[PDB]
Amino acid sequence: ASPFRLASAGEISEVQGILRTAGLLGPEKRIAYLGVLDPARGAGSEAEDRRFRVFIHDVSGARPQEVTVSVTNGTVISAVELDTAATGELPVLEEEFEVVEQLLATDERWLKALAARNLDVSKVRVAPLSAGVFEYAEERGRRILRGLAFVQDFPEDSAWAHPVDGLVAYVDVVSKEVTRVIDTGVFPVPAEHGNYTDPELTGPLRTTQKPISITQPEGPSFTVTGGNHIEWEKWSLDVGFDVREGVVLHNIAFRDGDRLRPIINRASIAEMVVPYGDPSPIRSWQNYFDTGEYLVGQYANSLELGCDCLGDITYLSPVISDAFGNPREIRNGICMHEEDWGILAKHSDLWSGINYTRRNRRMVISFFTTIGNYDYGFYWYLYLDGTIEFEAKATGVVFTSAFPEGGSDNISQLAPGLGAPFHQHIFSARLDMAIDGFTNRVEEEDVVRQTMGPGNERGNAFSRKRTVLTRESEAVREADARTGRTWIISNPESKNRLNEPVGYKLHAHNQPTLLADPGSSIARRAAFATKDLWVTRYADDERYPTGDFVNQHSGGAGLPSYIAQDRDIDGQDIVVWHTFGLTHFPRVEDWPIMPVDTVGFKLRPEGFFDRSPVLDVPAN
Amino acid sequence: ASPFRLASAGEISEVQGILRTAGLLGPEKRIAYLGVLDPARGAGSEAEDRRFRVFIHDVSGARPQEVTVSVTNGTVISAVELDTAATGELPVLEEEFEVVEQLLATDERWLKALAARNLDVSKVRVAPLSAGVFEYAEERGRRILRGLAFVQDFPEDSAWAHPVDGLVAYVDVVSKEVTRVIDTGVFPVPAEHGNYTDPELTGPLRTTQKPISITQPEGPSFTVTGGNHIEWEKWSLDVGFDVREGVVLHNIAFRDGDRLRPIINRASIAEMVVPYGDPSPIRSWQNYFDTGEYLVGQYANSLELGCDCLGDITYLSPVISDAFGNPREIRNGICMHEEDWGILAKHSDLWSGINYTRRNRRMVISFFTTIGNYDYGFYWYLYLDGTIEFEAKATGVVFTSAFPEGGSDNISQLAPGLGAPFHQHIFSARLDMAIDGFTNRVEEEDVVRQTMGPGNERGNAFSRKRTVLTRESEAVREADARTGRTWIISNPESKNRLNEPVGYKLHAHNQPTLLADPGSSIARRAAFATKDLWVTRYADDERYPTGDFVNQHSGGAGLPSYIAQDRDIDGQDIVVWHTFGLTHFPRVEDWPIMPVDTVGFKLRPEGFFDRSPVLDVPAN
Ligand SMILES: [Cu+2]
Ligand SMILES: [Cu+2]
Ligand SMILES: [Cu+2]
Ligand SMILES: [Cu+2]
Ligand code: NA
Ligand code: NA
Repeated sequence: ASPFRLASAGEISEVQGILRTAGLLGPEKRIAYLGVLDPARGAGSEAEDRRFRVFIHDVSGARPQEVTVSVTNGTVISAVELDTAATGELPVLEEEFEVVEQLLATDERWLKALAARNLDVSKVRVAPLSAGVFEYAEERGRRILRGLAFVQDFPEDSAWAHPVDGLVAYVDVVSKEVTRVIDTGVFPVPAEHGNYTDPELTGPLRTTQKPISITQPEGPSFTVTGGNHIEWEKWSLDVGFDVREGVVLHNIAFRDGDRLRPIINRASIAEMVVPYGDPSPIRSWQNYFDTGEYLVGQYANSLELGCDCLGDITYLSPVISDAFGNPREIRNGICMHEEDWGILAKHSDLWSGINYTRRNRRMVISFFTTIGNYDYGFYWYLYLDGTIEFEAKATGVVFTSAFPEGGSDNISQLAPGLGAPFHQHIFSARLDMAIDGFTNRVEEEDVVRQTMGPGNERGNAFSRKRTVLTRESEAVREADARTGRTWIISNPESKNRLNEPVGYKLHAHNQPTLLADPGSSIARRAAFATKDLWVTRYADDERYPTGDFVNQHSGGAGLPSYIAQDRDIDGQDIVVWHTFGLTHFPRVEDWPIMPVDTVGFKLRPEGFFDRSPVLDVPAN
Repeated sequence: ASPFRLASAGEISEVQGILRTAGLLGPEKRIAYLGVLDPARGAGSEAEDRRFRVFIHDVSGARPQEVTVSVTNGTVISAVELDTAATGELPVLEEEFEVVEQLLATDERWLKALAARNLDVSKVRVAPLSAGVFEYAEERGRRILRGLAFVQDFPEDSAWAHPVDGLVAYVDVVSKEVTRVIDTGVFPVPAEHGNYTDPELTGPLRTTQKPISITQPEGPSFTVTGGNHIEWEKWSLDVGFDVREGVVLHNIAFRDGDRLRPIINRASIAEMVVPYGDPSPIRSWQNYFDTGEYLVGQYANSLELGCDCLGDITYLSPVISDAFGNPREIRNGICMHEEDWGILAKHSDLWSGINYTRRNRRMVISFFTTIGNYDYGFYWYLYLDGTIEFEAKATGVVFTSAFPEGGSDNISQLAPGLGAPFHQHIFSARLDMAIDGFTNRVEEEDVVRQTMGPGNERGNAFSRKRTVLTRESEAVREADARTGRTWIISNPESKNRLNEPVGYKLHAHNQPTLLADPGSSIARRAAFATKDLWVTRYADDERYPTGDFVNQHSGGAGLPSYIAQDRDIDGQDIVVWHTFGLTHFPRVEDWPIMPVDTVGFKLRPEGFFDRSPVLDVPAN
């Protein structure tokens, strides 16, 4: 009966039924997005209304619709026709991805280009990629994908080893027309295979790894109730899943004595962008918004036990809609387990004679998704001591190109003739804060050095300063690692026993933000990625840092539009949006399949508790 | 028969015997430091000479000696009298620490101060702390400790809860005289206890934690031979232990095909400093050099199974000298185990139909030490993919003071009346590099942004630049997180299959460096801590960034003196010294015993291998 429960197969089929009955889901209609809406603010003793938001595409070229349905009540709440040239195209449909290669296979310009390179069309795979917004006026209001070619020598060959550089095509996936084929000239197609399961390349597999067995003989220490409500070591939360954002955490709270104390109302990765830094016209348009354009939840992997998730694992199998409104289960799509995390606290005291050691643990909630060549793991961790952490794990096969004769300032060499364009992977975590409730504020805290002199005659003193971010115009912040800059979210009306506002401190990794020129298309479409931290006043329609419709959508929506409202954020219902990312200059070690690399952030309690919250953890 | 084997009990008793026979270890002599010297460069087919370095203190006040002994040959190689006012005092002796409280207990000034505060002398513990170098001319050439008082209410009470502020004393631990007692006025002694094993404070212990069992049914995948030579998953190394540095790694190499490829010749934490940022004269002198002054290896804990180290653990029990030259074992002082480290690499490929997942693992070598109220864990990790990482874990009980009425810019409040002075914990990792051998160089690599314009018309291009550090004068570097700055150690004479020099990239955490005024005593004594990275030309006598004798030693030695030589480091035998640390503004959650906090660094292969080195890792 929780309003935060996962969508059921039945709810999705019911949305389908309601849309059908309403005349909104005839044979030419396709569901491009469907997700449950969160309950509105307040929603106390008010009866539940489970509502779903739906983006409906039309394959005949009619205008799409945004629709809200009450599945509880069997009604359409609202339905509005979208002008996609203005507000953006709907997310890419899985069915549209296949279209590109099929259409290109009988296009005379494409065939001419392949023949110039002596490539069999039957062996040429096309990566169908999001198009963005550049100088092509005819694309405005049209659903376009751009295709890059890769040769697959046999069915089990890794095509990524064989990029076909100097060639790109653009395709209208509704009218099913090839709008453009650009051939800037032949490059050698790299010849070495990248088949990481071929014994020829791996050599004999190691026989040196002895097993590691992780078990829980009495089961896990967390409980799951209502399908997705987790209780573990004082923590309480609900594990949601949305087709766009993937795993979303709701109602993160900590039971301190008798009181369930809220910390974060909603945590998600609300966008992720992968901008490429190769100025070649073959790839200079390439920017994946995996969340906004592709929908990362849609491509979540089914995770195998003893392989993707090790230990005593509890799975959730979230349900999503297919293109026709039928429910589809992602079996074992979400892993939940606890794991040991080394020493929590330790002191061997001479004077008392007491030696004390306690172990730490963390609760892990994760999923993994595959977007073409890339595979991303999203991990949320809750620790015994009140720390909350996110970590992204980036792996997959690197996106390749030719390596130019005489080198490149924007591409690295992986193998003979094989290049990897430089790129970033940049995430936006949207943290709808609720530190002891909704009345919150943000301070930027920097270390403050002090000069030797009166009051500091030994020149040893150092301090810090906190600056309250009072209004949204003042709340777009950059990192400063050199000064130890962090941001504290506190509740000015909730004081700890020492009469200080309770708080949590966000610790960033201080990785580089978006590197593109500030006047580029990508700097405008991914404006959030240009700054490390933004704070907005909560609003129900401000969900993504890039707005609702990212595909082929220019700037005009998202975070820059939200903060222009210049709203009060000093002791109000606020949302923190943290940008963090990896800057990747691919190395030879990343080829032919890349070892995981990571990036993330954490929040640690900062005068939230009246003393350590783990004094009651038992020995051994 | 390895020259890198741990010191045996027999070797230490033999050093004692040789010193005795030579007339260097009579009844007034004490061993303040004893350690094996590493073999000299070359030392190929030359027969081994196990040599030990010894600092010998004299309790009658005669000059100390530095002595080198050949235990293989039964000889004294050299013995020189030290002028400690010039070159520094010897490390603090464990026996000298007790002296402070005992002497103060019958000192009239101390007793007057305690009586003014109504404190029973029998209940007053004195933290005996290193003295440093300040304005007290009479301390020059003398062994001084400074004592700060803490009340212990009963034998099992945590005295740290009850600091006696406004009082400090200075003691000559050789002549056994109290040189000074400073009383700046009474402060309330905080009254709440900090007894983290008292049921009154912990409340009922949790019954919610179910067991986690980590086992290896066939044993571990690493082998130990010659006492301390480790082979694990292509890695090869020797695990040393020194009383000053603690765990030291030697001959870190990776077996790539048929060739054992060196990476790091010697890795250690060569210093650690804990400077305090409270300008009160009671503490403005407080700076622990735990490595240099106290000797962290000496205080290494005995680590209990299932408690300090979980899983299938292999222990080393290193042997050190006591003050008289007798061997003393630290039982179970070093933990060695492998552990699972999540996903190593993963890709689910549409086109090939191949879904591939592999697990990562790391080899862990650790120890834990206790220095008064603080407890530090030192962890080295080796990963399957060639990554090397260090992590320090800081825990213990925070060093306390009174919390001033009306607050403080330099102290935080933990409990009623109880303060915690701001401080840092700053480490120096000395990495004697050997990337494919000893001919190495360092480049600083920054990300390079590019302007939209000709050659970059979409404004998407980004790049990077590398600057070779050619001479020591150019090799004192600061972090720049905003530009993604890293440092690459490469071998200009060893190229991978793509004709690029093999390398390893150091990734720092970019935490703040030493905050003290640059004209302070601590900025001079801990000059290394003011910059993130230094590169020197290898020399056998350049072991510590603070020199051989840190106790009560001014600037004049260490890294600033080493680089003045302005030696060639462009394709030479070089040493990287990385400064990294935590800046601590204690929070209420740190009280009464602090949850672990961490800091570290890692090095990842950068064109070292000809492709991923983990293609031969087996499934599941
Ligand atoms: Cu092939
Ligand atoms: Cu990448
Ligand atoms: Cu007490
Ligand atoms: Cu600290
Ligand atoms: Na909020
Ligand atoms: Na070296």
